[PDB]
Amino acid sequence: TVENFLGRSACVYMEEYKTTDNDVNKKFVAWPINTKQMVQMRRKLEMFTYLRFDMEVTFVITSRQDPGTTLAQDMPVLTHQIMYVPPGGPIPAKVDDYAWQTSTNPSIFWTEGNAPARMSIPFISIGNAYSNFYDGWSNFDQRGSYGYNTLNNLGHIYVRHVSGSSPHPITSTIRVYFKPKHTRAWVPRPPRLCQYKKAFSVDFTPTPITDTRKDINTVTTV
Amino acid sequence: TVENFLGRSACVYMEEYKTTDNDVNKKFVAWPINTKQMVQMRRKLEMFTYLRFDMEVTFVITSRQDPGTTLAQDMPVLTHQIMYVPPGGPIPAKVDDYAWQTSTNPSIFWTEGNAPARMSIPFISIGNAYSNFYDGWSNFDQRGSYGYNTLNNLGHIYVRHVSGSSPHPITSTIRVYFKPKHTRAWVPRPPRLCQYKKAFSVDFTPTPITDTRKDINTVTTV
Amino acid sequence: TVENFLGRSACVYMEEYKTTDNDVNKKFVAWPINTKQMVQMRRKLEMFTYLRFDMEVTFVITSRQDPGTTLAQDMPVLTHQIMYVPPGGPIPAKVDDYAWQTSTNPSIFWTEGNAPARMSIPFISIGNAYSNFYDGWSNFDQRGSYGYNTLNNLGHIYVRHVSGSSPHPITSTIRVYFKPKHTRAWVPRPPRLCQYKKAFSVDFTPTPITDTRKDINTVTTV
Amino acid sequence: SDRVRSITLGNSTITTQECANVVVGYGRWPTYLRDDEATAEDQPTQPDVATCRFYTLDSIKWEKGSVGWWWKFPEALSDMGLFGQNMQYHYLGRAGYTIHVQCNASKFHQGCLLVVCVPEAEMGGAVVGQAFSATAMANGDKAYEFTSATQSDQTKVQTAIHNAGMGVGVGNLTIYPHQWINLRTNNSATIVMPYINSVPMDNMFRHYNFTLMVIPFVKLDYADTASTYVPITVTVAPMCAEYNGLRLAQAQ
Amino acid sequence: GLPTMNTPGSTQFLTSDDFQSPCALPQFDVTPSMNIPGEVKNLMEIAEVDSVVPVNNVQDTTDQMEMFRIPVTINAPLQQQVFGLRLQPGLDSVFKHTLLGEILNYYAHWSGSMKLTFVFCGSAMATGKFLIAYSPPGANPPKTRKDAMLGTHIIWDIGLQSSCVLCVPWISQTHYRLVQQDEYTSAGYVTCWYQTGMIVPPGTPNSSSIMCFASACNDFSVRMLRDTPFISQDNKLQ
Amino acid sequence: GLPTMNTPGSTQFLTSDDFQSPCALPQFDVTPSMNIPGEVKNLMEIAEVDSVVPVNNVQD
Repeated sequence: TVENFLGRSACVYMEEYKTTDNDVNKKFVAWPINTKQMVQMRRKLEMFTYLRFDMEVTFVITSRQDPGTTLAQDMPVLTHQIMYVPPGGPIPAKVDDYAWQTSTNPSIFWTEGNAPARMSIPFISIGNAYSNFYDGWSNFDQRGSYGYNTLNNLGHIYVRHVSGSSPHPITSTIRVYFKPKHTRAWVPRPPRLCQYKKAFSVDFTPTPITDTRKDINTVTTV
Repeated sequence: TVENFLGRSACVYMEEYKTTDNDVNKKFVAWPINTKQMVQMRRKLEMFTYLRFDMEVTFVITSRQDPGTTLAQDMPVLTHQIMYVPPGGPIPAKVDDYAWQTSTNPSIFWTEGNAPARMSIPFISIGNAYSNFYDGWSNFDQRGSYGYNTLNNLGHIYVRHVSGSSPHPITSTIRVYFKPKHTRAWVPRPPRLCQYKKAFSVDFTPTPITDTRKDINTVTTV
Repeated sequence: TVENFLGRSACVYMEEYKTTDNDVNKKFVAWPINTKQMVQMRRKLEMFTYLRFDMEVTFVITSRQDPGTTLAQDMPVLTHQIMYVPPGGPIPAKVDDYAWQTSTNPSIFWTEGNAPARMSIPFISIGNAYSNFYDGWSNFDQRGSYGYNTLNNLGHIYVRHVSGSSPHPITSTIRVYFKPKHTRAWVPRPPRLCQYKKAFSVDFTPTPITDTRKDINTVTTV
Repeated sequence: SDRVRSITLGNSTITTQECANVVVGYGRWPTYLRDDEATAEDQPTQPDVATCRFYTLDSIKWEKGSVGWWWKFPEALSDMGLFGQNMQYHYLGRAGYTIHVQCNASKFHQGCLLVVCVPEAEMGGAVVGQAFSATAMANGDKAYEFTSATQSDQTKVQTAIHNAGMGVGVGNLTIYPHQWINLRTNNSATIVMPYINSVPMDNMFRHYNFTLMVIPFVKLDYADTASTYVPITVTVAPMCAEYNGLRLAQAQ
Repeated sequence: GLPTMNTPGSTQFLTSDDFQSPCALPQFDVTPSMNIPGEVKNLMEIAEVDSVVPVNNVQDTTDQMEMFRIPVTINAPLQQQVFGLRLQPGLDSVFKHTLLGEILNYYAHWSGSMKLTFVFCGSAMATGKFLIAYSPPGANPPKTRKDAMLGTHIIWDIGLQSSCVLCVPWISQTHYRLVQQDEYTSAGYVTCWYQTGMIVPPGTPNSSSIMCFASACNDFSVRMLRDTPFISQDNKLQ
Repeated sequence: GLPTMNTPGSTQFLTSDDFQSPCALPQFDVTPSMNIPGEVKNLMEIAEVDSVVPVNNVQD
């Protein structure tokens, strides 16, 4: 059933953020939510043109101490903050900025050693169904952006360590899983044959129909 | 609905306290409860003149080992005590003083690695509703304090490590979240336009109505 | 009852995988699921020719720091991923490869310090019952593979550390337990007398019927 | 017989003496937007007979070596009478269509065409990564053609027929509303497409709702007949056309 | 607190688990549902749809489209073979990339009957009868029409009805076969022969093409979800 | 103890979560409610009120 086929958590993104680093941007993640960067999930969703579902999101966060000459330290357990910033909200420029107050945006505070964080999001499109493809433009002129990317404005996910500055750097990796539930799908399409080349475009390199055999009667293996 | 708009936990305060330091005051936090120091929550509450609600309080406490030349140690898990001192009660002068006995004041003992501490407080005003603004004085004379600060006497929050003296200092940061529930609001006001300058006064710097465009007919972007 | 006799978890496999090593294969486990490598469970199942049951699988994972000259480090808690790859699915060639996305294969993410991971699998044979023995060939010719191994195509189990690269190597050992439940058994056989020699064949070395005594009337011990 | 068919919309009537059936969308007949499915609040125009009538596009030649053609809608009808005029003056539009593909030969000719309507027929560029312009896929009622060879011209779409410009198997296009014109039995194909989109109405210039593809799966062949090419003509009628958001006409 | 005791499995992340979890966007008002045409509920609905089988997937293929055209010609030797294929819908190159084969490749087990529809694409003036058969597994495939006619078959006559359906029944010792088929799980062969011959009147082409479609029947089902061998990557895209 | 198993999401702090938590001031007697005029229940009540639009927001 489509509910069953799509209803398993799949990794849709992963990135690293350090506990301490000279580069401000290496200390937090800023991800523009989408389902086009991880090949497996993408191919499945793309078997349908339109989809409507609620979404279960699970996060798997792991930390490792960076290698170095002096590693002796005794760091207490780490706590992470995952904040969702709907389109247009203030975006954090550094781990310690005001935006992390989340007076209105939804955030999750999670501590290592515990069950992975999780929550449900309802069907949030401004349309009646999510579009996996969009054969059109952003401008009425028939110019601007072309393709599904023009309809992607789900916002961002921002994640940082709470007050985790450690003497020697620790690198955390966050993995985000999506599991659609209460699903409906319309107008099915042929599965993607060519390998994916870009995250935000259908772009591909011609690939042959299938593999070949010596003649039209060959039926043996050797 | 106002219940929904105000009903999300927002950070209203944060401070650090060390496990070991030469300065007595660096080892515990003393906070005069109020909702005027963190800009986001403040702007939301201030959209109404009077408010009446119960309050859910959640604490997020994280610890980090201070950087230094020698960091090798093996410190057991830390336990914190958060005590609420109603106006007039004995205030602690140091981490180890008698006041921490809490025979009557409410306290929470919490150990790191666990779910964040939380509890509910009912509507505790001496008035029929909390006032976000107060156009008046403390003295009948029309002198003394001016403004809402004259009605703020909710008491303090005091927090310390229980018996956490470590060989090398560890710094804990406490973040306190407020989530109003079972809310009622009266006489709505225009949202704050000017940026906030002071925690205990309406004070501001004149800010223009809005941003400008070239002429009254300009409707394009470029 | 057969349900009771077979219904206890038994170790059916164990292997080690390192957190960091120069050899790619030393960092993850790839196991072709079967019940013939651990002698105790094997002898029990083999007391019946055909079996039909659901399966409860429990994993016991433990980690130890490898001995060495410099051992000081402070590694955060480890998280493991156990993925089941049904026959024909993409197999991981290294800890960091795309196959670990599990958009469709079932995986378990588990963190140390917690209750051992566990799940149930239904009766998954393509036949009406699992065969403990198969007196036959793979080819119609009466050639190819001989024996039960020709019917074993349950797939593989792959396990790795999630992002656990540590400065000094840590060795994890995974132990997998099987507990059949909702069992049915047919055509019972004599218990295995000779010790087992191979994982995938009945092969043995002749062993005497039983042990001897001096004469047919000896009934004392000394 | 049932082979006989007559269709009347507005001031035009279509007749066929040798047809198959009439394929209807996904079993969905075109229909005006209901109050419980609308967002745009202004009272719409429903020109009726002036727009919902049959328009015949320029004809094309099916030759022994032809490979296939496509037309994108509503673009293909942008110059057709009041239908085109209404498209220009309105921000939003909505319509279903009766598509009638005509092709007559003789009892001695052989050949077979697939007539399909592909919703959201988003296409790939001739060279991956290289953007192309609208002109590479649609321009009034001009028929675009597929090729046997893979396309090299980066200003074009990847026209290799076996992947239908979409990266899928051309023999699987049958999951979309379609009909076959097998010269041996048919002489035309009629498909009624309802409005299919993820939003209730849409701009008619900026979005090509569906693409009509006519592909020879079995090549045109014949013996010593004086006739050489066999013409293929497409006649289409908008159905239940309604428009919202009137303002000045879009220049093109 | 209520006394509890954690059991094995506690804290693990099983990919196919099915638990509840907190919603990060409390009270989010979902966009109303809309009735879009073409809803799919089971992947078997897709596998039940015909797709063109590349039967003529021979070595010397110059033009890709030729793979879909089965050659048939005039004056063919009596009892000549038209084609032969082995029934491994998920493994053999003839089927693996069709709609049915693609769906099968996300599973490890399959069971059920199949429909192989053949459509004659020559002129209305050509005639012919073909014998299409299915041979359950055995040590040797049929090498002659005489061998083939002993199995399940249908004799196709060309007329107004251009297509013919050979329905290959589920004949197996096990309830399910493996998608990654092996000898134990062997399904047999499907072969086609000239019953009479393709006869033609004057002024018509000398050879013609036959096409083959494949889809699942209503007794068909798949089991054991698995990843497909048909897609991979060496790097993140971008 | 009753056998339990923690699922993903365990121990996390989601800003928009909606759980119960212990009250730090057990048995606190709340000040009685009073009927103040102008109660708001939905922000849309505010958006439904007219405000003056700066239409002539020109450059000079």
